[PDB]
Amino acid sequence: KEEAIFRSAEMALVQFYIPQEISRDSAYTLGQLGLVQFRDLNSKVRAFQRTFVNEIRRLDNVERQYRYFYSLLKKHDIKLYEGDTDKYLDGSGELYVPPSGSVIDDYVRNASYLEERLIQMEDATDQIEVQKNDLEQYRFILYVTGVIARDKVATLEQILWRVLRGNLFFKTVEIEQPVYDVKTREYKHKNAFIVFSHGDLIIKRIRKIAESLDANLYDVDSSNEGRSQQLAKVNKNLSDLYTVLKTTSTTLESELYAIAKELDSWFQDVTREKAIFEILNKSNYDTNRKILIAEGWIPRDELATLQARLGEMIARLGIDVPSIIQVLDTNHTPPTFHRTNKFTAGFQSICDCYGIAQYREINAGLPTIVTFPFMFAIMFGDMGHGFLMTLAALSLVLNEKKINKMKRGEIFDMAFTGRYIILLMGVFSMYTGFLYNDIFSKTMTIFKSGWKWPDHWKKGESITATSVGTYPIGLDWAWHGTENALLFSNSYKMKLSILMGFIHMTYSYFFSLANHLYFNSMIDIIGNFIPGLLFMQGIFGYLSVCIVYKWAVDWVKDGKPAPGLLNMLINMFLSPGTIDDELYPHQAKVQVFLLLMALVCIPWLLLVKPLHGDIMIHQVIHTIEFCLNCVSHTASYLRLWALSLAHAQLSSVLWTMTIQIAFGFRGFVGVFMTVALFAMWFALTCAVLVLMEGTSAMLHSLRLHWVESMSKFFVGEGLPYEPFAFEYKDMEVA
Amino acid sequence: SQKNGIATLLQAEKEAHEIVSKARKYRQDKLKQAKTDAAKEIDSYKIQKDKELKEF
Amino acid sequence: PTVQSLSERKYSDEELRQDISNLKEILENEYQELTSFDEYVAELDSKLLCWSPPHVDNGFWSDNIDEFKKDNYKIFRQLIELLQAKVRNGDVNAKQEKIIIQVALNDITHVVELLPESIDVLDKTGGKADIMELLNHSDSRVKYEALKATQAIIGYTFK
Repeated sequence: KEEAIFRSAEMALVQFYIPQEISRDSAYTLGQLGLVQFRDLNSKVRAFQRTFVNEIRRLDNVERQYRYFYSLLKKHDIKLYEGDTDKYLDGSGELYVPPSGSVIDDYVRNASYLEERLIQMEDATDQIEVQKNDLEQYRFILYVTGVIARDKVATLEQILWRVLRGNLFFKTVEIEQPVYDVKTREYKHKNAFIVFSHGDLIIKRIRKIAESLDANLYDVDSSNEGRSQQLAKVNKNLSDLYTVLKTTSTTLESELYAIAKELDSWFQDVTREKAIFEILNKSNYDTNRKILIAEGWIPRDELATLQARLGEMIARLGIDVPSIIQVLDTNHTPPTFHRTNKFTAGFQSICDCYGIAQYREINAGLPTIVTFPFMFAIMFGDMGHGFLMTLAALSLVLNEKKINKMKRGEIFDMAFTGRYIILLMGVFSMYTGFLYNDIFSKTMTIFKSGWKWPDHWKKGESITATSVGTYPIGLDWAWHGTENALLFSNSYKMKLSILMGFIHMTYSYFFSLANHLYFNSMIDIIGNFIPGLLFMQGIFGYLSVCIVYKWAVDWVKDGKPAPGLLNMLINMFLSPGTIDDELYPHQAKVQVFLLLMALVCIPWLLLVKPLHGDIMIHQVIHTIEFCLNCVSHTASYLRLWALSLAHAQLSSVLWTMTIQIAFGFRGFVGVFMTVALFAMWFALTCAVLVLMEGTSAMLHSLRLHWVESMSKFFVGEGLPYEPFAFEYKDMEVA
Repeated sequence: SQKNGIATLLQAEKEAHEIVSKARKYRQDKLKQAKTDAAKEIDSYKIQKDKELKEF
Repeated sequence: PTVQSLSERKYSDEELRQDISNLKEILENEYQELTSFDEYVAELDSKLLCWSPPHVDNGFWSDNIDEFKKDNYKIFRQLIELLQAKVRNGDVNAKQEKIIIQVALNDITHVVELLPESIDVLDKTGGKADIMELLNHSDSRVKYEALKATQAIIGYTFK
């Protein structure tokens, strides 16, 4: 008992009589329904004068602490561990949820406590890292004492020998293990440096040059007893340092591993209140005011169920005061909605990419669901390429459960929603193959034998064919390989393209009548549809009836001349004096009535609508564009033919010189050569053919629907329907 | 009606404001009356002390 | 903290909001118990200290660090004595004992980091190794506080 994709759903503007006290629960649940928007209210004042500023700022601050958790966690060797559970509940959960409440303030305090504690912990950890790095070189030690990179010791010795013009004692020793120097920021090799001098100024110069050479120094003891005592004190402090670093590392890793389990769910939980308060921001809940009053967009067929859910929550929340809602006088234009399922959501979205529907008009998505795949297929043709792309579509259709919860990225991207679009255009490609009779380029011959070329043939004679019958399903396989095949097929599919295009125009234009009739407007009907329809039929549909009559009569047996393939109308453009080769008795004569009707219709179309300042100026442009679009689009329908023939010829040429040379027949070397040739052929066909040409035809039919069909009836642009809800925020926004 | 609902909400808000104003006025009047009563009781206590002094 | 959170709320009642503000002001005025170094001294006289704002007296008022240092680390010796009495009697799982030990450890960490010269007094008292042993305390809060105190002491002594 709900609406469908037939048109825009029945909109509604209901009035939210939200009690002030229960407002947070009401907003939370109402957003949980994933069913309501909120009309933009009290937006006339700047964004930093809202009543919600303090909760917004504290929750955004909280999201910042959560991001800091995620950043340090990614720095550490640990990841999330509870992503699957949280997303499923919040995605399409029922009316029952565990709302937070004061646990929001609990979360805020918890996050602040966690930052103070782990900031202290990180300061302790890097301070003690500096401490152990300092002592590690000091412990390795045991005049001049110091350590420096082992590779630069030679230059240090040279600069020592040169800085003082004489000589000085020197000693060095390589270190056992590299030291992760803070200045170097890497575990570079090091070596001890020892020198000696007499003067104190020489010692100071040694200090200065060692500091310039990034060589740290230590206060060693010349006396053996003093050095031993210093080493003992260093070890005594260092043992406590190892113990404390081990303990603090254990505590940090334990608490991070514990917090990682809930952090992923905590983020998607806390993301709710940001939206909640941004939404109730529009409600205008003044502090002095009580019984909050607000409005939002709902589907009319869901008012009863949303009221029932709100009452159930109020009973669950214990709020004694009842909740009420009333529908306003919807003077303002409500948004357009389409309760599309996964079967047709892709088609609807692709259709509305051009423009959102009018408030209640006949949404163009529904006819496109089928026309777009078939318009593509009549452009695409081949069995084999369509079949491989249908397999590719199945790759996403069958694994829809898995792919839905895995990042689209650049592997699929917009194809994430294209699983069902590609499937339907693929099955229509199957049909077009049955009716063009070409698995890839090569024609198949299951059906009954067509043209019977004469049974006696010379070695290289030119042989015509006999119309012994009509091939039942599709183009006759006998046409393959013949010198007239291109002409026959091209004439055929020109006429097919123009006929199908005219049928598409008629079906799309009838939608304008349906839309106006649903809106119960008559002047627009009589001023646009009937004149426009009679014009478009009286020229182009008259051409269509011309061509169908032209096939219908067996011309040569009929005896009277057969007009050219696409001749009669352009011959008629001259004058009512039909030149020659009449289609039927008075068929080329009576059509002057249609022509005069159209030419006397054009000024009526020009004047009827304005006759209720710039309305006439708009309507004259409207008539001009109507006629020009009509002619241009009816011509544009040749694009189906164009890419059908392009695909057929490309398939032919690739097949003739990328596969099946049959070289080295019955030879193992020939087997290898044909294996490589087939691999290259399949790679070329897949990549080039399906990707390039299939998406090309996709785009051509897509534009076809966007203008040729849509613009005939779809004019109104309305507001989109974006209700208040979201599934999860596990995308790790930064 | 929508206008009727808005008018009803406005009337409810006005009634709530009137109740709050009546509460504030009652608070002020009670404070003044209790101050007067305390003054009277203190005058009675002073008169009792004066009577005790006269008896003494 | 609950009063502060209520102050952060936006209850739609002028009387209720005024009452919340008055309660918050009263709590803030009562928070003078922290600034009273006499209150900290009294808690020291008590065998068990409580996690009161006095436990943040040093951080909120570093002035008491001088009094703690005075009389040759008198307050530091008193705190070390309290910790040694708690440890030597064990009972680290006792809730009251655990709270007292945690408060003493936090205060000692605040004091020692406020004056590194007290590290020598702590070491002479045996508290330098006592806190290290206490780092393996059963209680998570006790162990964490001991780790913080040891990191403060080790970090200050490393200079």
